[PDB]
Amino acid sequence: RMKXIEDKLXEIXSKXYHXENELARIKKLL
Amino acid sequence: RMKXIEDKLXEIXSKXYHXENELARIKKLL
Amino acid sequence: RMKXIEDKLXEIXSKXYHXENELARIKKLL
Amino acid sequence: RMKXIEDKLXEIXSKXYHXENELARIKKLL
Amino acid sequence: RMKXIEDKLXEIXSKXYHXENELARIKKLL
Amino acid sequence: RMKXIEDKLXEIXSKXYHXENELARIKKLL
Amino acid sequence: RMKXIEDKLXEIXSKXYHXENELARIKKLL
Amino acid sequence: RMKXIEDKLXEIXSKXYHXENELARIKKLL
Repeated sequence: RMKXIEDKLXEIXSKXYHXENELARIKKLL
Repeated sequence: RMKXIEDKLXEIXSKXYHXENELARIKKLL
Repeated sequence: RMKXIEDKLXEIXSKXYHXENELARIKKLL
Repeated sequence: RMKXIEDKLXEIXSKXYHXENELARIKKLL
Repeated sequence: RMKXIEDKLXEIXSKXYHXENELARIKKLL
Repeated sequence: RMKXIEDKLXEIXSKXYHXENELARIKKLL
Repeated sequence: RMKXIEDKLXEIXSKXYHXENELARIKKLL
Repeated sequence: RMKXIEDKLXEIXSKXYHXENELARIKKLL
């Protein structure tokens, strides 16, 4: 319950890595 | 409570799909 | 506790609106 | 448990700052 | 950025008028 | 944006034909 | 990217001076 | 996108050589 939430919020804090690095793909095209 | 949180964190893990695919719209313009 | 989490996950599901509309700012420059 | 979730949802509401300001990097290149 | 590029490409499409008319100067010396 | 830039760069690569052929006007007056 | 494009569009707006002055070469041979 | 724009701006900076040398054709007819 709480732990398998905290280990989703694991996944989001990966998505907010791939936000950053796949923005930084775009910024470094521009 | 916990379940209807986990099935929001469903929605975010959709938003972090549409992050990716609607970045990949931009990258593939550039 | 749970409710004042669910009404943050309110805020994120606003941030994932302003993700979309402030991407769609960029796409519609390009 | 709940508090150390709420202080992750701290981190996301930082990532959704750096979403905004590192989009606004791109928009202000364009 | 993009708008103040496309409005240089304004200036070039003036240079490619003044190309033309200041050749049409020479052609009408000849 | 990008497409309606690249399709100006269409127009310039016409101006750089009409550069050429309306010089080849002068060269064949001479 | 965009800056090192706009500073090519620098070079072209030099070529469209040296267009002009090296025509004004010919016009003043004629 | 950006790369296949900058490598048109390649082609124009060839047209602005062949501007030059095929004027330097005329100047050396005169």
